[PDB]
Amino acid sequence: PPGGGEQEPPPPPAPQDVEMKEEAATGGGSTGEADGKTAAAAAEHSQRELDTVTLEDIKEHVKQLEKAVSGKEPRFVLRALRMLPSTSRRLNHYVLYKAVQGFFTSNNATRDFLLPFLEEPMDTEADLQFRPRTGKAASTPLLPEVEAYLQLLVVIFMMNSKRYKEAQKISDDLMQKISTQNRRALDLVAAKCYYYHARVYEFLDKLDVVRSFLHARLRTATLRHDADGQATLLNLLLRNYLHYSLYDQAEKLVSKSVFPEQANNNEWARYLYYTGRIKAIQLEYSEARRTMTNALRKAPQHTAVGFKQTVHKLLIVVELLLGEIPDRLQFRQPSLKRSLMPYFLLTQAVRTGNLAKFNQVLDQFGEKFQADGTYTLIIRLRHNVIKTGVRMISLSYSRISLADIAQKLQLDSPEDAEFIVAKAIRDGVIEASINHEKGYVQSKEMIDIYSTREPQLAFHQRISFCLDIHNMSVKAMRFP
Amino acid sequence: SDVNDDVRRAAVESLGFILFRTPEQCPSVVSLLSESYNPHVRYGAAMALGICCAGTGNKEAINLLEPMTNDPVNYVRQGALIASALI
Amino acid sequence: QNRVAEFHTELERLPAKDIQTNVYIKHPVSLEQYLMEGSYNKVFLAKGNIPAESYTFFIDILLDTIRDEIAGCIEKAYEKILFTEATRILFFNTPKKMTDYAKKRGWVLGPNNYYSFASQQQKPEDTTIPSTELAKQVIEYARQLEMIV
Amino acid sequence: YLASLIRSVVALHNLINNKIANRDAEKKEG
Amino acid sequence: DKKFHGILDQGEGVLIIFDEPPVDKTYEAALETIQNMSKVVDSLYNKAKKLT
Amino acid sequence: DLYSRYKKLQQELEFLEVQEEYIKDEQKNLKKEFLHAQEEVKRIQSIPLVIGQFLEAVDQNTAIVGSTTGSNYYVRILSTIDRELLKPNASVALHKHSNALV
Amino acid sequence: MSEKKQPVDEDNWDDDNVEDDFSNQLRAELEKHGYKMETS
Amino acid sequence: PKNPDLRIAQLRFLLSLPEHRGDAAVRDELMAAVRDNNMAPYYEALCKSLDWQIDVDLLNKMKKANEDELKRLDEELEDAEKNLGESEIRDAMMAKAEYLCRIGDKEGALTAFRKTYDKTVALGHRLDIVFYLLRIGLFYMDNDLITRNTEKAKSLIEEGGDWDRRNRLKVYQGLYCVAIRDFKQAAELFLDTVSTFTSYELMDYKTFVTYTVYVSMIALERPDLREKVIKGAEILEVLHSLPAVRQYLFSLYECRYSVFFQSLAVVEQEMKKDWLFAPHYRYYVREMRIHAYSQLLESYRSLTLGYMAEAFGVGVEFIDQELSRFIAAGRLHCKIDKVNEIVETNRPDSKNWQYQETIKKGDLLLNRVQKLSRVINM
Repeated sequence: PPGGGEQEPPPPPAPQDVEMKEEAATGGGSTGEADGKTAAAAAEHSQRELDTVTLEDIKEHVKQLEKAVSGKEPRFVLRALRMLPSTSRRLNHYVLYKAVQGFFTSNNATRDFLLPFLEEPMDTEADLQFRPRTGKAASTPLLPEVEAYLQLLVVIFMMNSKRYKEAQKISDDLMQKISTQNRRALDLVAAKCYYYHARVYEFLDKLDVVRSFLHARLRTATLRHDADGQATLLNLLLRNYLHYSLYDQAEKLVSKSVFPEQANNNEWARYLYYTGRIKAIQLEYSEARRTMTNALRKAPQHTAVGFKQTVHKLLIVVELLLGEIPDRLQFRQPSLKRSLMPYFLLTQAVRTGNLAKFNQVLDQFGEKFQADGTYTLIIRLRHNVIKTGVRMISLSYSRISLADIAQKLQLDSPEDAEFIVAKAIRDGVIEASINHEKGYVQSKEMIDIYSTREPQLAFHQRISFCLDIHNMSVKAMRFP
Repeated sequence: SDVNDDVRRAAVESLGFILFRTPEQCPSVVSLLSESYNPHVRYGAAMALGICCAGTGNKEAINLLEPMTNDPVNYVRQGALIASALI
Repeated sequence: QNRVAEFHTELERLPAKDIQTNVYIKHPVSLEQYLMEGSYNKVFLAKGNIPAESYTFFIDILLDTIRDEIAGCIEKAYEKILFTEATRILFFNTPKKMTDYAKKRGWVLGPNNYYSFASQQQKPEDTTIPSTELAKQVIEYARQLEMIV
Repeated sequence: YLASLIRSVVALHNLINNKIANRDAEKKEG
Repeated sequence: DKKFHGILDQGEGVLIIFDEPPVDKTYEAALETIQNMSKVVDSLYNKAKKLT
Repeated sequence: DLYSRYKKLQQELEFLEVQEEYIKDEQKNLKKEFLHAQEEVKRIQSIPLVIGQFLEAVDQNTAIVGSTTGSNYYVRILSTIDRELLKPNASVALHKHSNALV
Repeated sequence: MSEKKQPVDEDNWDDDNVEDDFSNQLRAELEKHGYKMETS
Repeated sequence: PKNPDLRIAQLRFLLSLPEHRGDAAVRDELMAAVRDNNMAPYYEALCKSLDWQIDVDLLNKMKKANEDELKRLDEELEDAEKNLGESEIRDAMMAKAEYLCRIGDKEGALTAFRKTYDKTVALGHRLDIVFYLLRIGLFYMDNDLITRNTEKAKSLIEEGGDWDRRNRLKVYQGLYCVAIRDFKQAAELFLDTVSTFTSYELMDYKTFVTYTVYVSMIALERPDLREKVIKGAEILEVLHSLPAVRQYLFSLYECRYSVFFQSLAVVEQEMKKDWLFAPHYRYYVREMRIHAYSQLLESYRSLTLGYMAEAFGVGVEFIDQELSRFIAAGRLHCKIDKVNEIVETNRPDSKNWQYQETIKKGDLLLNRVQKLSRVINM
């Protein structure tokens, strides 16, 4: 109270006021946009959505006593909002419940009164007109309820709030859908509770009823129009099944649904991450890394968040299985410090022709290799180490014999050197030929590529792609 | 596509003869054709806006004909006065 | 059945039974390792070492899917090799297999010398012949340059 | 390289200006 | 010292005289424009980064 | 009302499509007069004419120039000529009849 | 802008390229590099 | 005060980092320690070399009573004599500050610098302070404050000075040598050697010649290189004074490769006796070797190693493995054969090489306009 109690009066009043005004003028701005000119594609819906993910998750994590976030439920309990006198009477109430909670205290939350704060604000003459107002006021309790992390009769209050939200979600999507379409926010709101619906089960058990319902929402969506609902719902079905260390790879293979067509530059970044994992595990490496790159290079506007850490951690692994490897520690991070050392020690022993240091590093760093989430390195690297030597020699020597390459590759067998190169030519490591007469192994002959119909075909890729960059960028801008 | 001004007038004067039943479409096409580069396309759009809407207080056709009568060219001022009297 | 993609994607269910113990999964994953290293000898030396019964119909197809790939690798721009090269590329000292390959395919033993036909290409390209598709590409450029304003 | 580069970046610069011009009137209409 | 246009063989002791393409000015002037185009795309990048 | 709206959404769709074709149709054909205008300004300025001198500038698209035959004139300029080129009394080009800046 | 997926997350100036090329190839460069002439 | 101070920086560096080299560096710097009143910046050189020695309190009371005699002077000056700007107060303040750089540590100097910098309205005084920042910033190799004051000097001071800046031409390249910029900026502004007197502004001149000759063989292959290093005169005489360096130049130029290794081995072994050779002794060696192979493999398409076995040096398997590392490094566009014994190269005939460049830069820009395209349009 002398030190800590004096800095108790400053935090409520103005953040109580200025956070309340911004969501009011947006919700009033969304309502007029819902009533007239539903073309709200470049409207304030997404930027308010980008506020709630960022600010309201870092501004507050507790239910904010002195009635700051805890006062939102006794404020919004008496809300009807049907007619023009009825709205003006409620606008009289909006002023009065802020003025009372600003001056004095009204109704306090003691981390247990979650059922009175969710059923009576849902009730009391509430209508199905102001749909984002209702969906926001149910989604905003879900954040401090999880961020409290007390786990004392809390899961059921999470669960009932989700089911009520889903009941309000189905009541929107089926009855009176005439020009409201709140799917642009409801997808993430569904995604946020499902992250909590996964995590709460992940504290205790698996999750499968969440996915059967997620099929059912995917069954009741995807017939209307793809409006970035199906995109995120495809990922939420996909993330758990990859997280399960059993199967469901073939379910994603037959999943003929790759057409989200837009992602707000948010989903397609991480959508291209997951399908890169699956093309990598299905031994299709060339298409994997080029879209693993396309995911990483898309959105670097992130200050050490972790998926950027994870795509970069995998991309260097699929590069090592191909054979080439550029620098990776050039953008060092305080989070990269515990991840830059094992892979750099890994790519050191791979590119060199050593084995005992390689096994020592493999024995030392296997605990991290399991904690990262790839196990196939144990089988796919011993092909790489034995082919790194033959690729470097075939790149260097134009014509090396088998008896020399057998002694150079510490092999002690001059009989399988024909078999290694025959595996190397078949697998596409290098284009050579074995003259099986005394052991002549030749290489390429011609270097002319220029007047031999190479350049035009790449050039036809450059023209057709950039005019498509052009015309899409033409249509995307002349909106007025 | 045609180049004689007479058929270019008579084509865009025919808008009112074909759309007089629905007045919610005549100011949609005239408001752009009454701002062409030549006066003739601007002129016949002014006569079409008058003969489409018969006697209804529109307040949009009035709003479109106000820069039409405010023009340097004499006859496109004329038909704007004609169309304003017709509405 | 030559499903190497299905081979690895199955290997996700076992947490720690692959390295620690359980030869019944350790024996196929050591076998796949030996196909990726390049030691055909270590395949058939390990063919006479089975934990449970013999895995006979498995190693018969495993013999079958190797020897045709070896035969598919050799039917190339090579012309003739003696019996000793087919004693190094293939195996056993005069089995019915060389008679099996003689009746089915060629590899006909003459004066201690086989004969493999050349399976290369001889296509006499001119490549100014696909000049229509090039003019097609030039026109569709100026189509896409114009025609939308 | 004249079509695919020079015509492309102009359309991108034309995209920047109108989307700024679209959002400036949109934030200041009311 | 570029006073002569040729090449030598040590394996065969064979002097070989060849020639060069005189034309290089088309591609050289072309690749410099790529540097100019690269910086303006960088200059649109940080502009679009700073303000949407 | 559920049947009455559905034809109305067809009629608004059909009325839109004849428009958006036509404005693509007009703007394709509007370029020809714009190409005539570029050719006109091109051949208006490449003809034998007299050389005068810049004297003063009034404002945008009008200036004060005089000939080398005396008798100071007052004409308009062209919008092609870069405006950051006539601070001093520099030599300019003048038509015979329009006597304007060329 | 966090994206709800985070499991977990000096000495030189820039010398990776030489070290990716040459890490340990007897950098004293005298004892075999200068001393071949006794061997031949 | 900061005149014999680069030598001290070597003797600190020569004694500290190699431990085998500890015989004479402790002999001459200990004499430099007990002289010059160097009483702040020697604790590490005493903690990293020896245990301790009592001369410490003797010098502490002398530097303190001198500083106090210097402290009582300029306070009486500013209490009796009222002149500001650049006055008797000012050259008292820099004489304190130079006493701080010579005797004390950097921290009291830099706060006396920023104090006396705001009491400057001329430009030569402001040039003098930035001369002092850069001199001490090289002494403690600080790559932080050099990023500021140089930009402060060139933009705000050097618009009125005239040929006072060749010294700061030389200090920039000196930072570029201890940095990685040893390629084309380093040799370009080392090309003018029109100062030989050695001062506060100019270090040892022979060592300046050896630096500008070692770096002028990496910038430029032979684009009439010989006009600037052989047809020059003032560089030529001082390398005519030095037989080792002059032998190294003619071996590279006239293609005497046999002695070239012997000259290169002497240099790299001598390179260890330096204070700024750290990004050199793993880089300068291999860069010259790959430059020596570049001009030798030029003009020979079917070179054999049987000519390399006696004309170039000795050995066969050593040259083979070194070429096999260098091709697999990614450079030296050639191919090697073993059993025909023909190092058969593949040089692109100036049309492939134009095409190889244009296909990289176009892909790098198409990536750059893709990545820009996805940031925009939501």
